[PDB]
Amino acid sequence: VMYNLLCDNWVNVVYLSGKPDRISLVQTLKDAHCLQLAYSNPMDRFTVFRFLLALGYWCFANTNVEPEPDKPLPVSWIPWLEENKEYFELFGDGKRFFSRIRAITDLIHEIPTAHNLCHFKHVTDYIDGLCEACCIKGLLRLPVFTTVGGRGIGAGINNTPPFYLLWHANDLAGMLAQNWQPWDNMGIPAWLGSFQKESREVGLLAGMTWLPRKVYLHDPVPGQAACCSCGLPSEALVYSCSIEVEPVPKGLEWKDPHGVYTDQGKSLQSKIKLMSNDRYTFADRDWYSPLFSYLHAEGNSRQGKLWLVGFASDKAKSIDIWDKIIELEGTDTNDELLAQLANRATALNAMRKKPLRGDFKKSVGTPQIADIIPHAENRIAINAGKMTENRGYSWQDADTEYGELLTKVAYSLEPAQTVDARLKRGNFISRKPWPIIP
Amino acid sequence: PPNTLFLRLEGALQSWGSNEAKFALRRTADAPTKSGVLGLLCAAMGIGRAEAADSWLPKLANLRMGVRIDRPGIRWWDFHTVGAGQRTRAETLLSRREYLADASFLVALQGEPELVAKLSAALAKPVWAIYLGRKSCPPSRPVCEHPPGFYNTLEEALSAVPLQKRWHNEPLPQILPCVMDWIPGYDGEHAPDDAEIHYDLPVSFQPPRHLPRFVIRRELVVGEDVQVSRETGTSVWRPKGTRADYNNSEYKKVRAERL
Amino acid sequence: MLIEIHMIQNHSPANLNRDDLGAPKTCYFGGVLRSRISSQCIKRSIRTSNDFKADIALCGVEAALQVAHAISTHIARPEIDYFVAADDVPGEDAGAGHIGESMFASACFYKYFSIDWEQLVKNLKGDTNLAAHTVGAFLLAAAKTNPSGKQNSFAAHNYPDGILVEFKNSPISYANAFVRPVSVVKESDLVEQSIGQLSNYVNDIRLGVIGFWFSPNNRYPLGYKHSKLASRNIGNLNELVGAVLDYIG
Amino acid sequence: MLIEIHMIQNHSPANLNRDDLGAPKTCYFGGVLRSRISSQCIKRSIRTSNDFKALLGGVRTRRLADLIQQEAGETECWKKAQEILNKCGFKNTKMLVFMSKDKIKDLARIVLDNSLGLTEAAQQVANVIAQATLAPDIALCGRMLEPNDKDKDKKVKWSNTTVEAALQVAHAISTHIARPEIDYFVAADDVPGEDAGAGHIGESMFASACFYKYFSIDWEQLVKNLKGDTNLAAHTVGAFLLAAAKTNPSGKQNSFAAHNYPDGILVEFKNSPISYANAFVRPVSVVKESDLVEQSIGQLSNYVNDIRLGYYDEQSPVIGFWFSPNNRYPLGYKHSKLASRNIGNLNELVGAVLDYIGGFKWEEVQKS
Ligand SMILES: [Mg+2]
Repeated sequence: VMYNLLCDNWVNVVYLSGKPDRISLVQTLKDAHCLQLAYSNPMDRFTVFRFLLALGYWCFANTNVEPEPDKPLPVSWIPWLEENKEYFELFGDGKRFFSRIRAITDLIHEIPTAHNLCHFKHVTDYIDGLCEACCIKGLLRLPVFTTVGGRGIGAGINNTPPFYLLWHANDLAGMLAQNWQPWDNMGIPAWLGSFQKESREVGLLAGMTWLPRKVYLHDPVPGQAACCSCGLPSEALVYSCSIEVEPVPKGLEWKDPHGVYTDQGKSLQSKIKLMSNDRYTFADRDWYSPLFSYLHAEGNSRQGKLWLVGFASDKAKSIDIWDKIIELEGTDTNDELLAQLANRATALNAMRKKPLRGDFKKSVGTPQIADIIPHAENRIAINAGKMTENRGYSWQDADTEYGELLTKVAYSLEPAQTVDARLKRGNFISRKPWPIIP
Repeated sequence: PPNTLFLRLEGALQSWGSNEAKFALRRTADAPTKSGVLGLLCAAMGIGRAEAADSWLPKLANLRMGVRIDRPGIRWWDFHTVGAGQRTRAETLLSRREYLADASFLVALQGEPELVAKLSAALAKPVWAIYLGRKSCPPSRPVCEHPPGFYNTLEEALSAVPLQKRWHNEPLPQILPCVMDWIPGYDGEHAPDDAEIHYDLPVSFQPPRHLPRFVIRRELVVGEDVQVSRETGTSVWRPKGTRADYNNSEYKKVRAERL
Repeated sequence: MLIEIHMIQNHSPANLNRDDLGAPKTCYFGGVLRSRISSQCIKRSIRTSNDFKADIALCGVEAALQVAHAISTHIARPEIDYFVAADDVPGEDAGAGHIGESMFASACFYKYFSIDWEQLVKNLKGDTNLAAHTVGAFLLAAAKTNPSGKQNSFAAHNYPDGILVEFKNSPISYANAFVRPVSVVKESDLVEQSIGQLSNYVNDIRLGVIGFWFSPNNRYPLGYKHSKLASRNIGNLNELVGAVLDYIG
Repeated sequence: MLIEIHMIQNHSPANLNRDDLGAPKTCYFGGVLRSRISSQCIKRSIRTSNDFKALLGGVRTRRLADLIQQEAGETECWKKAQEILNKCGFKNTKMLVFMSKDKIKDLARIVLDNSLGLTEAAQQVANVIAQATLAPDIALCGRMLEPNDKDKDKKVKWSNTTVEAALQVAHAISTHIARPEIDYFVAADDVPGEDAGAGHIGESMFASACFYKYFSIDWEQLVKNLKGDTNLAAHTVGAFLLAAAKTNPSGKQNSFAAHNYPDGILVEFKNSPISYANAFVRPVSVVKESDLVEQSIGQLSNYVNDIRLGYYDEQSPVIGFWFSPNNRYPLGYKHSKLASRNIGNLNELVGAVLDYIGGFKWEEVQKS
């Protein structure tokens, strides 16, 4: 069948007038000022906006017009995007958008795949259908959210999917305009043919559209008749995908505009585990972690609404996904306080690991402290950017909300009306997470 | 004329799921979602599965609503270990669930009295084992409480219902947060720049496909329209026994009988 | 028509449900921390053993059960332990084991069940009187085998004391009786005080069906009046089973 | 088929069990403080009892190489043994390992000394450890074994070490409010001095309580882990009955010689066990007449009444027993005349319970 990105509807978006449709590319950049990205998966929204931003950088490299504020996208991009109809095609003889055969369910990471189990979460590979729109917006998560496949299967342009810090706005034109910071290098984006390796530091549009995995896909003698896994009832759907591995060559000095990088060069991953081990305590979404490398290295303090995406993954297991729209105006920064804020997980685990009495090092401590940490984190984190900018919200007054749940936990823990039990309850109350300078 | 029924959501545990749950971390939101009370609605009619997608979700999808927080319950996490192939092999699957504990709510459902009249005889008598949005979370209060009536505005309906109290010396939230939908006062109105998007709008049911919606924060202090209710109902047993009766009129006469 | 097995269950000191770090699980209700066993744990304990199998239409049309988390009638009291595994071969010093710490809690619980009319008839399996037979098994099979847990070191299989079965069709848990956690006064038991709280809640809500009440040798009456708040202060094993059997059909 | 053994023991002022700080163990049963004796202490004291010596055949040691080196007059094999053990899976001198004593002694000695290999030597040592199930104390208390996966070899495997415990000892719950008592002791300096003071002023806590002790035998499990034989099973059941009625926890008995004996035995045969903890949810407060033992037995018999009528199991009745010595302490003082076989001995109840177990006698079985 014939498919095209510029013609057929692919992105689910709400309207500022209040009606969510499915529209194609031409309507969403020709209107571009009455809509917002509306995806159930948050990093999926991030991938689609990344695709739009790379498209905007391509249009800026061709026609050379910047996006002015409070005004929709310039009309000089449709006579650059209208003449190429062989470009964004999926099926047929020609260049495609972005032996070994795996299930198509592993492309969309939320849907379980052929694990080492006889059963999955009520899914089964090569059986459940999936529509064109979700396949296509799952291919946008290849260059930016590709994980390790057992240390023999390579990752994307980063060894692990890094934390992504990014500016959010009420408008799609506002989203594109607020994230327009370019660099002098051009690159070679994947919607061209075979990219030229040339020298290192390949550029920006090359790394925005990097291909860690080849995708070919295959279509049998027609297909299905209704949806079985997506939810939107569509026509005859696809069956399976094809995948291979490109080993990313060594070197390739490349810094991500939205990525958060450790000082040693490795990518910074989200730090959420469902196990409270000897060194971790499950708290919440870790918006606190990726603040050192984005408020000191790239972008820094700036005006505009800030958005944070965390997709934790250990080796080849996808464990969660979330989002956080945080507040930011750009009123400078304190290095040390934001350094403490850059890892509260160590402080929270150190507070959890304290036992009722004693000095053993790997005793589990108080396990009901770990059961009140998530609500306290949710209560602290609603004005997370207010805590970030250090106006009137600090570490020393953020733990004041911890007191009530801790009083009632201490009521459970010391159920005696004695002087001694009241004293241990009060000493239990004084517990709060102490900051750490790493 | 009664255009609104005030759903009463209250139990030891409850959860209406948020959007950030595909993997083993399953989470909730600090409000009963639209499809967290419409699922209760569909169970209250006694149907489910794929029947709710047609003529039951679009039958009220054109209808605005508002929710009220009587007390903000705290978020609790329960350990949950699925045994997989154990009561495949003995590899134990792992998970963690989010539970909203000791939270009472009040949802509105406004616009017309025929559907509310059909709905009033749906909360108490017709059931399909209704719960608080989670299958293992029981509603501790009669859901058919707060009888219907005419109150034309969203705030008037949401604030014109008495507010309960469990014991006498109990702390009470002086500000009641209100979650309201978007009202298009004129065609072409754009949403205010504080209205967060919530993704609770189903267009099908199984498997879940969703639409987003606009949610406007609103506030309510007690006193102007909402007020405390009569409590009574002594929750203190202390087994009863009378004492110290010399004579009312029936000890003088009853002493002589056995004399 | 709906079956509400409101059940009290005291427990001798033993840990039954364990979290990541081994503590008894806890819930939040009434502005206090109370002990908890997970509904999945007790629901699997209702399965996975043959004494109850004497039922796959009821814990799988999906399944037919609403089992609540075991809300304690009082505040949680988690205790801790200290074990030493001996060396038993004479070395240069004494003591050898893991020298770890365990932890346990003794609590009196409550739960609520729900089996509707069509939720039991369309359960069916193969009969129409099965919609009474399986329920009749259930009303005392729910109080047949305490789950599992660290029973080989903390042996606790205390049978329940006071059992309610209601035929009210409106699904309401009586957990609001335990809004105030149960305190102890010297002249009454903890289970007796909890049952008085349940009785005091029972005399309410009827202002705005019956009460089928179980007390073994009627040691626990639902109200110390001739105006009994259940009017069925009886109960002996399968007498209640057969009475529910001919209450349903 | 499983056997319940219940006791009600009153004890002299004693400290049979302590926590890290030295306090007697306490549990919050029924909303009040109850004195507790740990189940593991009772299991250990019954293991080390003076009548289990014909059946004491389990060892819980980390010094396995020391056990090998003891039974070798001149052939020093203690570094070779140590490295064999260190690549067995234990990583150090090791962790705690449960096995039979004589079996590991002789046949680990013969399988270790031969200079035939070093890798397969560790593999066969591990197999000898894993097959060591010919001991009924392991069959009663239970044993798993988890070696490391780091300090090992990829060619060394471990068989399934599944052994289920055939005994569920409950913690001894006091039948009343716990009154923890504080003992103040000094340590006399034998030589005199200027100060005329104590060598060590110390802290000890003791508790005098009437403990509800509760055990339970899974006889079916006791023979599903002790292979097809039943002679050893009956001998172990009789040995436990004698030991539990005869031995006490070896706590501070040198300072509190509380060797008092169980003033109550309740053996009831059924397929659904019960603790009489709910017999004393109401704390036992004594009256001017009778004593704490009689009031506790009275509340226990009241509970036995409404769980033998209200919770009656007449499909499998109670074979409820006693140890009422010449009927000193009767159970049914007002109504509970359901004690079918009230006796006044201990060997008689041992023989009776092995008789309902099967065709056995007390003296013939006592030879395995
Ligand atoms: Mg789709």
